[PDB]
This record gives sequence, C-alpha cells and structure tokens, in this order.
Amino acid sequence: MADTQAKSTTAPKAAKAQKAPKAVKAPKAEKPAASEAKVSAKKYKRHGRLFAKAVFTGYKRGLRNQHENQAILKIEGARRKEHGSFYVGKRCVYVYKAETKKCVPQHPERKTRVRAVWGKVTRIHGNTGAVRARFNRNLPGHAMGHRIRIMLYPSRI
Amino acid sequence: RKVLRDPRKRVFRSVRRLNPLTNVRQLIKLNPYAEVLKRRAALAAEKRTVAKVLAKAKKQNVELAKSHFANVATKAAANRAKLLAARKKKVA
Amino acid sequence: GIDINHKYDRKVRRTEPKSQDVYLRLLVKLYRFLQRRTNKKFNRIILKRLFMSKINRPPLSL
Amino acid sequence: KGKKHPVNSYLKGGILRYSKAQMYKRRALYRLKDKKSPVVEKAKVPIKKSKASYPTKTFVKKRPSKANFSEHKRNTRRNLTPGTVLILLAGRHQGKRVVLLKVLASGLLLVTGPFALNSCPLRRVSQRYVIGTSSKVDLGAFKVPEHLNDAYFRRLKAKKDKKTGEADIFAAKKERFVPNEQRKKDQKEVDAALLKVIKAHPEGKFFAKYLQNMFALHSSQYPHRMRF
Amino acid sequence: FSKKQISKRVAESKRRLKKAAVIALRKKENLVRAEKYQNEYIKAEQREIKLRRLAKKRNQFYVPAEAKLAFVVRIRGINKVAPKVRKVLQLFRLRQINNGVFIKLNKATINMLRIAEPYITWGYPNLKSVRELIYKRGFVKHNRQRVPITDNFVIERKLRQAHQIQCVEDLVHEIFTVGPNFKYASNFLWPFKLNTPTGGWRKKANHYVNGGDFGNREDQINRLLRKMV
Amino acid sequence: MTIRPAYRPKIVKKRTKHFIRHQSDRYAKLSHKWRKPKGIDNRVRRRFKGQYLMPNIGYGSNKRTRHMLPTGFKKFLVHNVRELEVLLMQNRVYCGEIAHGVSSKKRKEIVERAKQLSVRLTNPNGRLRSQE
Amino acid sequence: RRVKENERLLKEAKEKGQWVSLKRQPEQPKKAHFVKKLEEPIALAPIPYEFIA
RNA sequence: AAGUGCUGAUAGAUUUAUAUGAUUACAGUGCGUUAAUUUUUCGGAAUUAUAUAAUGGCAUAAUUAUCAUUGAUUUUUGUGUUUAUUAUAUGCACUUGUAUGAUUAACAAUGCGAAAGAUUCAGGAUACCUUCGGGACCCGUCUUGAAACACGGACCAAGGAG
RNA sequence: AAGAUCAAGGUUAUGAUAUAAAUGUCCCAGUGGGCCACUUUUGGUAAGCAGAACUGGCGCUGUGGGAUGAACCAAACGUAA
RNA sequence: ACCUAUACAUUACCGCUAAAGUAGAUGAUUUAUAUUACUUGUGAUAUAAAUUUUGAAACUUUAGUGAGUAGGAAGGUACAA
Repeated sequence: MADTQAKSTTAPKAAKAQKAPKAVKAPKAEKPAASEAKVSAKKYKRHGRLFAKAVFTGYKRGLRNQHENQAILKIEGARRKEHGSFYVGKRCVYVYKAETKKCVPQHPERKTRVRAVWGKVTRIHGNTGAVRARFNRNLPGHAMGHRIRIMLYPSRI
Repeated sequence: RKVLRDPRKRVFRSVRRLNPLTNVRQLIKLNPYAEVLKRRAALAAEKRTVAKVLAKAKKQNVELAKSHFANVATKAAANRAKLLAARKKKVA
Repeated sequence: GIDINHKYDRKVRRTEPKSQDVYLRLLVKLYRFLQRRTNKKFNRIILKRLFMSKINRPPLSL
Repeated sequence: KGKKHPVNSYLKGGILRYSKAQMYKRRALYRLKDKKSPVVEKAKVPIKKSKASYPTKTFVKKRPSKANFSEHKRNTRRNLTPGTVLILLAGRHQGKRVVLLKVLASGLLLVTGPFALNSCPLRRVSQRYVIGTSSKVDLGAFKVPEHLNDAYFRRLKAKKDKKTGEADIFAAKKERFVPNEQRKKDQKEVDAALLKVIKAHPEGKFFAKYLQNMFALHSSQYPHRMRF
Repeated sequence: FSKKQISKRVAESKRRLKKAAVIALRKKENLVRAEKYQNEYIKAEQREIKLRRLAKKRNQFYVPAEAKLAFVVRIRGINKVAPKVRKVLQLFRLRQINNGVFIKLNKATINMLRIAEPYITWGYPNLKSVRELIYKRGFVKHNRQRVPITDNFVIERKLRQAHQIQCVEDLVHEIFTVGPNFKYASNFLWPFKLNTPTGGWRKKANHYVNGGDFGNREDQINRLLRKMV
Repeated sequence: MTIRPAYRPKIVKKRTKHFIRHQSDRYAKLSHKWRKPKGIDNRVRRRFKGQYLMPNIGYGSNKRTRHMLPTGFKKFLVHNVRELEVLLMQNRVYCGEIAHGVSSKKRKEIVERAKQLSVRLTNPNGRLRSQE
Repeated sequence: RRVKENERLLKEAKEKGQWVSLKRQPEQPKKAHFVKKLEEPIALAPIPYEFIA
C-alpha cells in the first residue's frame, strides 16, 4: 500500500501536462474505468483574482503580546492549509482612504487621497486556512475587519 | 635577526560552516564516499527511467526516438563498447 | 540556562606592568617582540618579570 | 577539438570526468607556447609614450570596494511553455491574458495578447506575474523573438532633450509615448499569425473572441482550487 | 644573500610546492581512510542482518548484541533543579537546553543518566545523525574557544596521533564505534546545540513508557534526532 | 552638495526615545535627565513589561556608526581658524561646529575658511543676521 | 593484588607479543546471545488473580 | 536506508578583502596522443582499448577472537582468478566559472545630485497631536513580602548628608 | 621503624570533566529578623501556627503559564529579525 | 494539527571576559615588465606602477556569556576652584 501510493502518485504528475510518464488512471470523470483516485476536496469562499478577498482581522499575537511585525490574514477561499499554501508568496496591498494628499510625481502621480500599503504573503498560519503576511509598512490595526486585498502576482506555475 | 624565528601573518578569519547536504562542494571537499556512491545511484536513477520507457513501449508501440530513448541508446552503446573489451583484453 | 558559566573568568595576572614608568614599558615592549619571534622561555618570563609589583621584586644583594 | 564533463550538477559532487580523463591519459606530449607581452613603453624618439603616476595619490575619499559579478546561471523556468495563455496579474494589463512567445536572456517573458483582440502589446512581463494556464496556442508559426532582443525595445531615446548635446532644454520629451513605426510592423506581423491559430478554439473567456472579455473568477469562485 | 629576501622568496617556491604536495598526499590519505570506514559501516549493517537471517532459519533465536553509545540531549532548565543532578549535568558539559553530547554507554555513565532522567531524553544515535551533527553543528575546543571544523585538515589537526583518524568522518567513526580515544574525541567536540524537534509532547516529564518523552527510547531516537538537528 | 564621510552602514539609533527617568511625567521636580531606579519597590528595576526601558548596553550602536551625523560628519568643536585647519586632511570624518561663544566677525572668517578647505560646517547661518 | 596481577598480565602479553589491556573496564552491554530450545520451547505468559485480602 | 531526483516559501547576506595584511584552492573551456561503436545526426557528447595504488565481491590457505561446529561471524596476513568501482600517472594558457571559512550580486528599471535656488523619492513614537492593539497599580523605606485600608511626601526652586 | 641509598617494571593501572586550578592578602563588606514548596517530622484537634532534617526557590526574579497572585509550573531575561 | 517566553536554534549588532598577532620603514610587501643567472621553471637586479608614517599605556582578529537587592571593584559624565 506504500507501493500503491507511490504508483497512484505518479499518475497526477503525468496528467499535468507531462514529463510524459505513468498513466495508471485517475478519474477526471467519464472515465472508461474510473471513479478511482477521488473527488477533489473541497474547502472554499472566493474573490479571487485582483485581490483575494482578505481580512486583516488580527495581528499574530501571544495571548497578551501584540507582535504586529507579522499579521494574520484570512484568505476567503482558503479553508485549508493546502489552499492557503497557494497564496504563500503572493503580493498584498491594502488600499484605504485619506482626506489629505501627500505624494507627488515618481510613479503615476497619485493624488494620495487613496493610499496603498504593500506587503507579501508568507507561511500558513491556520489549521483553518488563515495565512501569515508581512507588509512593508505593517497595517495600522484600524484595519480590523477591513477588506485587504491580495494580487496573484507572485504565482509560481 | 640571527636568532629570529618566525614573523608570519594570518588574521584568523571568523566561522560560518557550509553544511553539505545543501552544499555541492562541501560534500566532496570533506571526505568522499558520498561521491563514489553519488555516481552509482545517479546511474540507478537512469536505469529506472530506461525500464519505464520499455514498460510504456511494449504496451503502446510507442516511439522511441530521443527524449526517453537517448538514455537507452547511450546505455546500449556502452554495452557494445564493453563487449568490444572482452575479446581485446586477453594478456595486455 | 547556562550550567554553569559562574566564575572565574576575570583571571589573576597582569597583561602589562602597573607602572607609569616610560622606561619600564619599553623593556616590556622589547622583550614582548623577542617572545614569540624568538621562541625560548628566557624572553617569555623576563616579559612577565617586568610586570611584577615591587613586592615579588624584593632587592637581590651582591 | 574537445573533451568535456562534469555531471556534478545532478550528483551533486561527482565524477564521470576524473575517471575518463585517466582512460585517455597521455604520459607523453607536454610542450607549450602562450606569449604574454605588456605595452608599458618608454618608446622614445622623441615619441616618448610612458604613463607616469596619474594619481592613486591620497585624495583620501573612502569609496566602497566593488563587489564583483555573480554568475550568469541560466534562469531555470517553471513549466510555462511557449505558447501558454497566461494571466498578467498586475500592472495596467491587469487581469488580461496573453500568449507567451519566448524566453530571453534577461530571464523575463514575451507576451502579446494577441494585440488586436485583448489590447496587450509586444510587452514583457515577469515569470512571477504569471499564472501559467493549461491552454496552449501552437507557437510554431511565428517569426519568433530571435529578432526581438533586449536591445530592440530599449528606448531610442530618453536623451534629456532634443537629440544633440547640451541645449538647455524644456519639459517634455516622450518617455513612454510616440509611437515608433518599426515596433508597429513587428506587432502586426506576429499578431496576424497569432489570430490564425487562435480562431480554432470556441468563444468565451480567453483565446479569440474568447480573448476580449476580461477575466472572472466570479464571486463564489476560487483562486486555490482553480487548477489553472 | 642569506637572511634577506634573496632566500626568503626562494622559500616561497620551495615551500609552496612542498606544503601543497604534502597537503595533496594527505588528501589521498584522507580519501582512502574515509572509503575504508564506509566499507566497515556497510559491512556492520550486513553482519547484523545476516545473524538474524541464519538464526531464524535454524529455528534458533540469535538475540542481537546489546547497543553501545548513547546521545544525551537536555530538555530541562537549569533552574528548579536538585544539586545532585545539577552537578551531573555540568560534568556532562550539557550547559543549556537542547545542548547534547555523546556519552559512552558504560555501567559508570548509565547511573548518572538515571538521576538525570527527567532532565534528559537519550537514545542510540545512527551514523547519519552523528554525521549531520558534526558537519553542520560540530565545533572544536581549542584553548577554551569554540572553533569551526569543515576541513578534514583541522580534524587531522589534532586527532592524527589517534591513528587512523585524519578526517571529519573519521572523528565520527571514533565516536560511533566507541574507539579507544573516545575520551579525547568526545572532549574535542563542544556540545552540539540543537533547535527543537517537531512536536515534542506536552507531558515532557514522564518516562517514555507513559507517552512522555524522557527515557532510553532506543532506536526511536533516530527519528527524533534527525529532525532536531 | 557637501560629500558625505566614508561609506557607513545605516545608523541604527536603537532606542531613540530619551530614557526620561521614571515618573518625569508625574513630576516636574523629577527631571527628564535619566537617574536609575535603585529602589526596592521598583517594577522598572525588575523590568516588568510596560515599565519603559532602562538604558541597557544592548541598545548600543555599532562601533562603525559611533559618532557619525547622518550626513556622515562627526562633530569637532571649532573655536577659530587654526582649529578649523586641523580638519583640512579630515574632511571625510569630521565637521567644524562653530562654538556659540564666537562672534560674527570671526564667524565670517571661519565660514570663508571652511569653504576653502571644503570641510562641512553644520551651522552656517550661525549668527547670521540682517545685523551690523 | 592489582600490581602483582598487572605485572603478570604484562609479562604474559609481552611473551605473547601483543596485547596487554590490563585496565579495568566495567561490565559493558554484552553479546549476541543464542538461546537453543534443547529442552523445549518457551511460553507461558503471566498474571493476575491477586484478590485475596 | 540512498544528494536517487526535485519544488515552493520565510528571515538574514558585517563583505573598510591591505587601518598594519593575504586573495589562494578547485573547476570549466581552449591547446597539442590516436582508435572504435553509438546518439544528435551540425557543433559535440558518452563508453570501451594502459600502468600504478586502494577497495568490494569469488576461490584457496594460515592466524586470532566468537555463536557452536551442519554452518556462520570477527580482527589480522598472504596467495591465485576474473570483474566492477574509485583515486594517482590530467601540464599550461585563458576564464563575468566554484569556494576563499559573516561570498547579494550579475542584469535592469525609477527618483535625482537639476550653480545659488531647489523639485522629487525613501525614512522617523522628537515635543505633541490622531487612529488601532497590548502592557503600564506610588515612589522613597523599614520589612519575609508593599499597589496597599503601612509610614513621609499638595506642588516647585535653591541650600542639603560617609 | 623512619630517614633513606641502589637496582627491576609494556599500556599508569574506574568513568565523564576541569568552566584552568591551588594558594595568600584585605582581616573586606553585606549578613546574625528569614519566608515558601516536594519529601521526611516534632509539639498542637488544627492554623496562612510554633519548631528540625535534606534539597530547591523567594529574599535578590521578571517573562510565558496557573483567569488573578513574592514563592507553585515552565524558565533565569544584552538588543532585534 | 495548531498557538506560544527575554527559553531554545541561526544571524547582525553592544558590552564583558577569553584566546592570538601586531611593533626590520636608511626597511618591508605586492603587482607588471626589461635584463641577467639557472632549468622546463625560479630567483637576483634595474625600471615603472601601487600599499604601508599603528594612543603598538591600542588596534586588527577571535569565541563564550550577560537576572540581580545588600555590597564590591572597574570606567566615565556633570559642577566650582
């Protein structure tokens, strides 16, 4: 059965497309002889694609140590540790509202009544698909149950 | 200056260990026998890739020209070259 | 939970003579160059023997 | 005309090379030239050549010793195979899908919409910006970006102003925008061949009339179980 | 001609060749001696396997030679520790939590490990584990100071008088096999200081029988130890 | 402008906030000038969380960033012209910082000399003045 | 008793050429032990009814 | 149990390497020994054909220790046969090749130093304001222990005690 | 019986270690009011009581944990990722 | 499976301790070359280029560790003369 798992595990890699190996079926289903090698999952919620609909609803804390340099981020579509592992790597942005300008020409020219704080996603916080995130600034925590936004850049293949 | 033994240098340069099993170089620099085994089981990986061609080939036709087959073809060329050895070696 | 970096790590013995004497330290500097450069223990202890307090240095009679 | 190895890259310490070099091994024929020559000349007629002591003479400005050149190891791509139709998840062409034409020496991607459909130019984008979707356009028909190289799209020119040389200039040249005729011609030929292959596949989100639409992972849809 | 640079620059090319050549000859000595010990290690696994095979076929139970050589790693304090055990821990050199030394399994040692039990988890270390520890984690005691390794040459460095020992791997042979110079070899290593393994059970201060950790868990340490490095 | 002293690693000011002395915000008699709490009741001395920070050595800056002004130039208290002339060779580690007791007539000479030597002055606008 | 024994072992070993090893080593985890039935296979487990006040 | 093969992510990356100290080592590639077979079928690439040393595996022999002798295992040594594997006999030139023991930079984009003047970018619990989380009980003191429903001290300046 | 002279001795004759250890001066401060817990115990019905034995803390110790807390648990705190 | 102390691992950085060198400059050392000697290849010398004027009662270089009342020592800071 350790051998059978090894044989079964050749098959999805085969399908991917390629390196061109093993077939040893796997279902995507009609199949001529397969309900075999299983119905997904799943585990959802959404957005996804500019921005995972994401929640900054916390900081990574000790019971009473606030430790804000990393944040807990709940990705809506990620129930599971596997799903949140897709988001491991992605760049994040929190876009938020200001009364007062500030920033003039370098890239665009932003009328900076709209401010953006840019961050990257890191490792998988959750038993239930919450993820850690580092941001270049760090998010003020006035952002709590505020919608934060995760673009799918950097995606690996 | 007539009795004068030894001045020389070193500034004593400060620590960080290269761990070999993430480091190519430090595996060989220190010891070897990893190195010896390295070749044999790399060869083993190639051998198992060759049998996977043959298993796919018998069933389906298949082809056979170059992607999987270039390991088969070179493997077969090393056995025809080794066979050339056994008749030629016979007291030199 | 260092079991145990207690004591003593302050040790004992003078690196350099406890003296303002500009002459005395020149001899120390001279024999200190002669120590490792020429091996031999005569350089090693005379360097030390200049460090010596006035007590432990008591006058040798003719 | 040769002799090689080192399959050390798999192993990762090891051989083939040492062992075969021994089988071949000489024990004879060790004779050499390899002429050096300087050109430090006091060639004096009167012609008198030198150079003297320029200066490395202590205007002590402490300037940081140049950290020299890391290796050009060829940027191993992810299985983004040209032509995979892939998403630009980022920067003006945000959520527009485009087809891959090539791998260049800078590491990064050549992307064209095709242009005429989904408004994306001969435009280059990071390997990381991209989710590489399973959908494949036959990339065999193309003129290939053998002709489009790093230099080609490198800008002709951000002068700081009016061509020439120090004319005390004025606010605004064309940092992004004319456009150039050479670049138009390059697009239109490549895009035309794109359109022929792309029309074979039926309408919807992203190949031909399929191309136009602007992406939807619609509310209640999933970036994680989308096996793109 | 003699004391001045005329002879000193000659003592560049005379001795750049000499030093480099003897370093090269000792590299060949390093390779041969290293290959030899790996033949011994692989053979050592086969002897055990074959003894078991031959016995069971003849109906006979050959119960295989009781294990030498333990690795001891510190789970506990120093603070809130009884003084008998505090003293025993200093002598082992185990100064801080998750610092670990190799300790020769003797009738002498095993009694100190017993009073040290809630304070220590110990087991029989596999050769992989000893090799992972010395190359990444293994420092040297040279006049107090805790000094790299990684060089063969710096292990030849002292232990060549304990012949056949000129390599990083040859030190681990000596530890592993409980070779006669084990006292000095074990001493030469300054206690390897090791992160934490992997989900290391809440109950902590219970004998391994009770699901604890702490104990001679025997062969099950190999899983633990490999992860902790 | 003025060319910065000798390639520094970025100056970590590591704790920036003036240590302020315990209860200076309680009392105007207790001066912001730090005085260590020796006293048996101190929650500060036993370093409970949330009782500020006591100057502990580990806030200590790198011995490379020691003294450097962030435009590089370490402070040399320049009494006059001859004093300025010391830092002629040492442009790239030191700045002339005109002592407050120095009159304008001499300051004009100091500033003028400073431009010749090309050594930074931190304060020129010192004592200037729409005045006689 | 040790001096006299050490001198005997030394002499005996030297006349055997090699080797001495006269220093006392405490009881080590011993040996590959073969148990032959003989005199019959084992087995018997144990216990318990241990009530009885 | 095998670096057999391999991917992602995270944080770090002192680099004054001549303050008064190293830059050395290896590897690739080219050079000029040949042949044969094979693959691509162009450029090339691999394996086989030597001597030396070591090692494993076969057979044989001796010792020494051991489980028991049917048969095995050990340490040591020698010998014969064949085969595989590995190292040495592989120098010199060049090299943005690997490391050189804190090896972050190839490559590139952007802001911009735009004379004085001065834009733009980055960065900051100065004072202090704001917004969010978490933490912060009153010091001095005698006392086992002080936030104490223990004692002095409204507040501030200056004299003021080893 | 000592002092002891002379000749003989394969491997120094349990095991880890040594943060180097030993030794002297100051006659140095501070202390001479302890408190608590495992275990062992005496007086007392008992006590957050009076008093020992061994050992650790607290005294001089926060931090994390026991919601809380001088002392129990885990752990001894340069500054940060 | 997950969460998490100033604990634990690594790294930069502070300090303290440790451990080592540093002190031919009418000289030394590196680099390139021309000449000469020997030899394949090295040194000598000439020339050109470059580095080096060290609070050597400190620096360069290194590693291990840091609670702390009473108290002790060490080194500064401020104030008047």
